Amino acid sequence: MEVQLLESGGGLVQPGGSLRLSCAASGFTFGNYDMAWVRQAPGKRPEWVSSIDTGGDITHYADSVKGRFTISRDNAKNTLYLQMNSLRPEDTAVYWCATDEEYALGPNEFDYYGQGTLVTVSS
Amino acid sequence: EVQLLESGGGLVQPGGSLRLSCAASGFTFGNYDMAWVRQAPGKRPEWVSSIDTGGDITHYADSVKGRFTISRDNAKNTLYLQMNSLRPEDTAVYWCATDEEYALGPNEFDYYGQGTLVTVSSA
Amino acid sequence: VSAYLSRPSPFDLFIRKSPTITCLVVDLAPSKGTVNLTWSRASGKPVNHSTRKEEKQRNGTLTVTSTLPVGTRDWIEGETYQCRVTHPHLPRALMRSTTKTSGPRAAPEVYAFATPEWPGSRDKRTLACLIQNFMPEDISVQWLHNEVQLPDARHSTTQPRKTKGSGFFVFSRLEVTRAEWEQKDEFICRAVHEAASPSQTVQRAVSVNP
Amino acid sequence: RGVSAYLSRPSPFDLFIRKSPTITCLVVDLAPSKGTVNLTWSRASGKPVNHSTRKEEKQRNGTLTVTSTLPVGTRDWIEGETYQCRVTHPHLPRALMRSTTKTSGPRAAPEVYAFATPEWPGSRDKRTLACLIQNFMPEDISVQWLHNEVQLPDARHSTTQPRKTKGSGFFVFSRLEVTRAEWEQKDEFICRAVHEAASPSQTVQRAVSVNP
Ligand SMILES: *[C@@H]1O[C@H](CO)[C@@H](O[C@@H]2O[C@H](CO)[C@@H](O[C@@H]3O[C@H](CO[C@H]4O[C@H](CO[C@H]5O[C@H](CO)[C@@H](O)[C@H](O)[C@@H]5O)[C@@H](O)[C@H](O[C@H]5O[C@H](CO)[C@@H](O)[C@H](O)[C@@H]5O)[C@@H]4O)[C@@H](O)[C@H](O[C@H]4O[C@H](CO)[C@@H](O)[C@H](O)[C@@H]4O)[C@@H]3O)[C@H](O)[C@H]2NC(C)=O)[C@H](O)[C@H]1NC(C)=O
Ligand SMILES: *[C@@H]1O[C@H](CO)[C@@H](O[C@@H]2O[C@H](CO)[C@@H](O[C@@H]3O[C@H](CO[C@H]4O[C@H](CO[C@H]5O[C@H](CO)[C@@H](O)[C@H](O)[C@@H]5O)[C@@H](O)[C@H](O[C@H]5O[C@H](CO)[C@@H](O)[C@H](O)[C@@H]5O)[C@@H]4O)[C@@H](O)[C@H](O[C@H]4O[C@H](CO)[C@@H](O)[C@H](O)[C@@H]4O)[C@@H]3O)[C@H](O)[C@H]2NC(C)=O)[C@H](O)[C@H]1NC(C)=O
Repeated sequence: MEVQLLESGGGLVQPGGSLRLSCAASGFTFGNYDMAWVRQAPGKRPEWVSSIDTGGDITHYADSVKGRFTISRDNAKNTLYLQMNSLRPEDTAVYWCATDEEYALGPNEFDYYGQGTLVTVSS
Repeated sequence: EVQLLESGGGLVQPGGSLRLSCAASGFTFGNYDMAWVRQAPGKRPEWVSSIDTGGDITHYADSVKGRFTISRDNAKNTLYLQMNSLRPEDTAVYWCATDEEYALGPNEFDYYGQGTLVTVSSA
Repeated sequence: VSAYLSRPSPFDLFIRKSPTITCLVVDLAPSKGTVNLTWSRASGKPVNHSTRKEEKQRNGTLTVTSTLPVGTRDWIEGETYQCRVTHPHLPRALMRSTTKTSGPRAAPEVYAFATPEWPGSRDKRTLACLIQNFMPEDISVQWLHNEVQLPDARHSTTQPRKTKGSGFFVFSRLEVTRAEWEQKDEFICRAVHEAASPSQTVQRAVSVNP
Repeated sequence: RGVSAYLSRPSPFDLFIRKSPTITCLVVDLAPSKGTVNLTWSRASGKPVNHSTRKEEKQRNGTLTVTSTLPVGTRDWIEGETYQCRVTHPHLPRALMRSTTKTSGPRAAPEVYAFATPEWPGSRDKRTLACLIQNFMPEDISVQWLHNEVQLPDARHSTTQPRKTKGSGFFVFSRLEVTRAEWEQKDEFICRAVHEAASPSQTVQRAVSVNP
């Protein structure tokens, strides 16, 4: 087992737009790990975004993104998703999917990070 | 695995002499530097002396310099400490010690023996 | 495959006064058979009933954890406990043993500090406690607020490490919120260790605002 | 199988200050000397590999350690090259392989706080200096102590392993013992941290003094 996580779906969108991020998992049994998303906006300290349960019953969100983004996963396709709605200039950042051997539901210094993808929100 | 067994403690009058023997077993004694440490009642431990692998290098604490003599015999797997001109101040429990990395100076040694008691008094 | 055997914590030994030793077996590529682990003494005296726990890890590793309550006097007087591990696809049984560490004894000294305030965190502050000058390595560090011990997860404590002639040392880091210090501005760093006197504990209190 | 192998990343001091990063492959061999260990450096990209040095020494308990160090390109490492250390020995059934590349993920600059312990009974010629480096990530960091504008030997101080804070970044503690002669000479001791995300030149530092 070696953890490989590859993000996709970044790009440029106008404020008020929406975007869907797909993180593909490979090299481990995806259905055993909690998953999370982390972002870092240019020149700002990293911020934990959201996290998902193993089965999907538990969702957690930071207050800054709560009710705008919705996290989900498909365990048969080995793919984690983040659906972003009502984007603001505040949300321009690089986004990573992450996981940890012990704790992944909350903010943490996760053991594994993907490669990241960029979301630029502007006119 | 390092097993160290002290012997030779007892009761002696001021100015007397006593000889401490630490028997080594379970490892290649000829590869390790050796040292002696003591703890007097209600006082913090004090490093006493240390011996080189071959026997060429000797170190002593200032309190015991020229009064004690350390030695080792590698064919008999035995470390010795010869104490001359003993004082009441030298009443302590004595341990022989060794370490995988550093043993010449005072240190938090990896291995200690079982200890033996030396009482210097008028008796 | 690897096996480990712990010593009692000083908190278990001296505060609760019911020490326990844990034998831990970590099994990669598992489930060919069933792991059998047997507690024994070197002296041959009876061993108490042991708990046994099996948990599957996220990476597919199986861990087998067994914990034995041991006699308070027996451990202090140098008893030796052995955990012997049998499994059918293991070629020869793994044996681990444990006993009180011999050698000199030294009381910890405890110093507790409060980091300066930093932009971005004016609703929490970082508390830092230094425990040093002690030996043997075994120590338990605890944080108390309003006379009640905080959960262990609130703080993180470094592994003990040598100073080359002064004894072992450890640091403790705790994050406290504004509500907690507004409630009561006293946070207590307490160390449990064999050579501490009078009751095997030493502590120092720190406050955010002097 | 009685043998174990490990592979490092460049230290931040080598990478950003010395500016000659190096990666070290370590093979620790219990019950050794049946044959000779051959380890071959390779890349994932397939580009040439620099010449590597080798040191093999016997431990006190009779274990053999085989250490090889490879200089890596400063440009190559930062831009994500992947290096593999491949270990061959005649009593191994299959070769051991370890690989390394810069850790991915978000990055945060350290904060440094330096303290001076109170006087302690028993010595008027020594004091303990304590430095806290925290709130950074990734884990890779190098911590250094400077006095009289010159870096102290590594052995003078001891620095805790990086460990998580559950959402605030990694942290390490450093402990230094200073003698009376040194602070009488100049009462300023500087704790300096080298880290990738430190700015402006990959360094952050704080000075501490024995007597306020
Ligand atoms: C798949 O994932 C799993 C993850 O679970 C992984 O399995 C882990 O593998 C490693 C080894 O391969 C294991 O690590 C070992 O952990 C041992 C357990 O130590 C725990 O308990 C210690 C004792 O606690 C008792 O005693 C103390 C007082 O003594 C008392 O306070 C307690 O209440 C209790 O009664 C304890 O010391 C230790 O806690 C410290 O360390 C952890 C480590 O991160 C840290 O989280 C804490 O903050 C604390 O500082 C821990 O809680 C341990 O005994 C053992 O350590 C020895 O060996 C190493 C290696 O030589 C030495 O360096 C060290 O000096 C010791 O001699 C070792 O660290 C780990 O425990 C496995 N799993 C679990 C569930 O624990 C698999 O490897 C993964 N898959 C693959 C392919 O790797
Ligand atoms: C017989 O005796 C021998 C010798 O005593 C003993 O052999 C030891 O065997 C163990 C395993 O069985 C080895 O343990 C491993 O050690 C690895 C070496 O780490 C060294 O180098 C690390 C990398 O340094 C490079 O990079 C850094 C920055 O990254 C840079 O600063 C450097 O300049 C360099 O370029 C370094 O991190 C490490 O330093 C830490 O550890 C020392 C330990 O004393 C400590 O003093 C430091 O302050 C610092 O905390 C060290 O210098 C290491 O990579 C490896 O780590 C992995 O495993 C552990 C445990 O599973 C994990 O917790 C960890 O996350 C890693 O996955 C592991 O620690 C050990 O090195 C041997 N000792 C020697 C000298 O070779 C035998 O076991 C004995 N026989 C028996 C039967 O027991």
